[PDB]
Amino acid sequence: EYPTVSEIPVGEVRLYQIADGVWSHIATQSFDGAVYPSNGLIVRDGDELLLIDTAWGAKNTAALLAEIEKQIGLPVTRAVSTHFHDDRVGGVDVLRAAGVATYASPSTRRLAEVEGNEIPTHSLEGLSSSGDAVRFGPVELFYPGAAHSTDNLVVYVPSASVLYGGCAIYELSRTSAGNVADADLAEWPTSIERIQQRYPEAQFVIPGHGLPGGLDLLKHTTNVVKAHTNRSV
Ligand SMILES: C[C@H](CS)C(=O)N1CCC[C@@H]1C(=O)O
Ligand SMILES: [Zn+2]
Ligand SMILES: [Zn+2]
Ligand SMILES: [Zn+2]
Repeated sequence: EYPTVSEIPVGEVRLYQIADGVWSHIATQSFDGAVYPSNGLIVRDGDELLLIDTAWGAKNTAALLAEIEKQIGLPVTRAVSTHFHDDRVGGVDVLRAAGVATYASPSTRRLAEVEGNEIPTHSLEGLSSSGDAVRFGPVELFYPGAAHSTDNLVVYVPSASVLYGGCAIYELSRTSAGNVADADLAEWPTSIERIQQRYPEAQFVIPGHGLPGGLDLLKHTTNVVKAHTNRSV
């Protein structure tokens, strides 16, 4: 029942209810002739919504806000981008123009600036050291260490036992490394273990791209990352 890339035309966004007060949002983008899905999260924050990640671009993110307005009907007041890439910050300007307070760690903001990407307005303190966690309303933000990127954050919704891994966690169907241009391959397995150690009770694990699963996604990602690490030249 989870929306797949073939079921979402580019420019459209689907919402998927994971648990009470927790949705993922699913959008698509074309890249090199293939179409990829991308996930973010929406978490009910009292009578407001906390958004995790843009929908990968300005058009998709406008569609995301319209879909939230139609389906949930609560204001998006804050958004957190979990790393500096365009599937996470692309659309920040759309969110900002709609009155959403946009947040990212100083690490993400610095890297987004270097990359020429959109830059969330607010800085999330307290996440600069591997293993750092901070509360952000109905979620915990966790910096597990460098993995898919040096700044990647994961997001845990304690009320729903939902772990949003972002692009540091691969879906099961991905059996070879994705975009690792900004990755810390040497640290990625250790960073994943930090996620496992902090959230062993997680019941739903949402990858940055593709189908949700359980904590099995963590060891799966480690296996794929290690296989890529050992690629023979
Ligand atoms: C824009 C995102 C950032 S994780 C990205 O690098 N991806 C995911 C796979 C396809 C696309 C790319 O390779 O550009
Ligand atoms: Zn990325
Ligand atoms: Zn990604
Ligand atoms: Zn696997």
